[PDB]
Amino acid sequence: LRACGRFFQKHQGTCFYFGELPLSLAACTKQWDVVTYLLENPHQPASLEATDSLGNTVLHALVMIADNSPENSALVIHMYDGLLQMGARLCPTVQ
Amino acid sequence: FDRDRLFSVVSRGVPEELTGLLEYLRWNSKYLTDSAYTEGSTGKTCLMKAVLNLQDGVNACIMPLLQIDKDSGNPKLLVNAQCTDEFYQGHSALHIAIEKRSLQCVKLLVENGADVHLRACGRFFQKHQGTCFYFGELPLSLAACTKQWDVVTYLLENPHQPASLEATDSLGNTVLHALVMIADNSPENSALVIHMYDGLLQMGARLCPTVQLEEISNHQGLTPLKLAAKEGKIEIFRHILQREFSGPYQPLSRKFTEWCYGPVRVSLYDLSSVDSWEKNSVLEIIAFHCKSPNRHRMVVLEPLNKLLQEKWDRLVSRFFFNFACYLVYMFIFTVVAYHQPFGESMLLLGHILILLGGIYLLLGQLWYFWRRRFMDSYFEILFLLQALLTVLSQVLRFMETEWYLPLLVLSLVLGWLNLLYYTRGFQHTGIYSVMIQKVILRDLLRFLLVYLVFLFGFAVALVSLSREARYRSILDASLELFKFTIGMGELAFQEQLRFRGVVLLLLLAYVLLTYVLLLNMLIALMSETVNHVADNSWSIWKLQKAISVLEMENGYWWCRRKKHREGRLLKVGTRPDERWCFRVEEVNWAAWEKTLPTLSEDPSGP
Amino acid sequence: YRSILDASLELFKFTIGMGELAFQEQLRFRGVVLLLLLAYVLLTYVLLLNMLIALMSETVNHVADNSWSIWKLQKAI
Amino acid sequence: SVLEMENGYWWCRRKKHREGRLLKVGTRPDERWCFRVEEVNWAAWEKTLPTLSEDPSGP
Ligand SMILES: COc1cc(/C=C/C(=O)N2CCC=CC2=O)cc(OC)c1OC
Repeated sequence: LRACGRFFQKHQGTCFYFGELPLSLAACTKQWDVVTYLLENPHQPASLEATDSLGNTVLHALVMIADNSPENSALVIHMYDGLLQMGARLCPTVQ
Repeated sequence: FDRDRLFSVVSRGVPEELTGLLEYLRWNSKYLTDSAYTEGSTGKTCLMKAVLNLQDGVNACIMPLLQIDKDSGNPKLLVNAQCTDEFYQGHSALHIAIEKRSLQCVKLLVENGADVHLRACGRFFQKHQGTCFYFGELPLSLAACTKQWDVVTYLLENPHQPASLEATDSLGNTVLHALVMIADNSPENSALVIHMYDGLLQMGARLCPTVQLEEISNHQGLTPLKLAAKEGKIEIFRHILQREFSGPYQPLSRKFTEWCYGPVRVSLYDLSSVDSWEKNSVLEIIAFHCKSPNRHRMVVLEPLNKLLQEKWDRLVSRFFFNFACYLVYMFIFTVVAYHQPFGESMLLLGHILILLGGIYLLLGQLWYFWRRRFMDSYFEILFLLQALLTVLSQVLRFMETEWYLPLLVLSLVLGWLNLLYYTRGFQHTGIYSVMIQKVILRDLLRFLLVYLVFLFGFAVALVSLSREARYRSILDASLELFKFTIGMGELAFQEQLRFRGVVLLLLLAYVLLTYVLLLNMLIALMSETVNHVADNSWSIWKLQKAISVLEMENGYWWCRRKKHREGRLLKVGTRPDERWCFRVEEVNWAAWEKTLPTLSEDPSGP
Repeated sequence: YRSILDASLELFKFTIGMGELAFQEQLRFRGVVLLLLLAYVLLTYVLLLNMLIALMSETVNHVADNSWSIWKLQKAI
Repeated sequence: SVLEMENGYWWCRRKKHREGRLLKVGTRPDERWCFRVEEVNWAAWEKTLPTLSEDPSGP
């Protein structure tokens, strides 16, 4: 479900861009339990190669939120490596 | 019995040694609070002498002394007796019981009807320089300014005496004012003052829940926040400005949260007694009333930096319009000063224009100094003096004086200096200007005094040696000397002078002394450059831009613009509590734990 | 000093070190012109001092790894 | 500079005025000349000390 509102688009002031998707919102808020559940649940697949209106996947949207802060960088690196390892086993064919 | 033996036995603490004291007081019918039992110098009684000499918190002879006073029929109670010397006036035994940090004797003393609202108004207790300790002239204020919190919680909540939180002393200071007054910017003093401030605020939330203790004004007329800003105490002022409380103390907080959404968070700071819409604001008190040297750090804090930046972004068009008006005035001034005796008509119109502009600037600076009756009035006195010189020059022109042309071009030159005032609009030149003034002003003025003294000394020596042939006046000799500084000085071996080697040695010694003088000023400015912190200069630039913002809001002397209020009326809770809250957005990537109440469920833009 | 060109040239010659200031007797306003030249010499001296310690303050607050990185960026372009 | 100004000039030699005051510091009584220094300390609420005088007084 695409959250395409003005609060969610990337611009200056009163915005929070995360990738307009529930998996991207779960990755850009450091959950990894909602992430591992949305990725692996019998009801809904919540694939890793979904894009939003800017064409950004969840890896793009983790790059987009990345500040060069000490804690933001650790968050982004953790979620980047975790989703890479999980895409190695959910959709092992695609890069 | 006598007072000397009583002081001895009450210092020892033995209660058995005062056995016939009640009998002597009955047979003599003399009360214990007379001049025959108080010391002649300071007027302290035997009870004060007892409570001075405490043995691990308790004195054995302090209860019978109160007992045999009740048996003595004293109209004025012994415990309420205070000192009479002007140095120590108003000091009672309750103040000594609090100062010695003993809750046991405090309880034992308030059970016998110790009046807890006893003003210690002596010279030792008033605020001045040297041998003083100001705490607020009250026992609750003394218990708060000495970090007890047990005497405080007992005096506030005991059945005998209420010891209310809204009591004032002779300066009108409550206990919150008196905690602001004692606040140093030390690391431990600030923690002490912040702890007692928050503790007494929370306790006044439940003892007198109706009144707001932050709104009480002293005899000078300041709330404790304005007294924190006026006295230049940075850390307690910062802690009051951004105060967050979680629980039932939420209506006592000043910093609320409106909504959170992941890392994005909007906070709300109430602009009560801060925003410049009211008369005695905190911004105006930091700018035009505070004289402490850290007043430039007070405009840097979190709810104030964003507020002054928003005001500046709204007023920058008016700032540059004032700059453009002054620049156009200086262009017509320099054109009028160039063309000096369609042509004569335009020249008379230009004279009329610069006279009207001088009158305009003169009235503006006069209104400025009428309202505000260095570095704050540094350019204001310059603008005033330049407008004064311009109107005096046009008056002397109308008087057909020959000396009108020196006063005109001086008013021209000074005008082109006053344009430097408009460097504070841009960050780099403004910060650099502030840094330049602080680094170079004192050093350059002292160097100039040295150079002038040495110049005229060597000029008199050069005239005296060059008078007798084998530099005529001090003016021409000092000019020939000063030409060594600009790099056009001429030194040569003269043969028509009798004293010619010593004049050559005098010129060489002056060249060497001027070189060491320039070296002295160079490495003095270099040493000031190395020992320089750029955050200090950035803060002083923010203070300059804040004073510019505060003066642009008033409007001109002809039209006074109505001050548009900042923030929006928001329901922060149920006291409903409707405050004007300035909104500050922030992003925090380390705050995933969310233990907070938020005023609004759904995020919204400004 | 007749035109603004020649007067500004005589003024600017104080910067290069060949400026000539002298007490003139053929000028009515001669003391105030001497005071104007002296005030200009002082103002130019404070201006050069201002630029000197501004560059000195920028030199002290300077990190050479930043300059090395920008040089690597220039060489990379 | 302070030490040389106290001697006075070569023509008149001023008598050196003593600093401090004769105070009883204890029983050795022990009477010394003690220069008085005031201070404020906001971290010393623990009071394990003997004091020479009970009541505060200005200089
Ligand atoms: C009073 O302190 C001084 C400041 C300055 C700064 C000049 C400047 O940066 N300007 C002016 C022209 C407009 C922008 C701009 O960039 C220069 C001074 O030297 C005469 C000052 O006096 C010490």
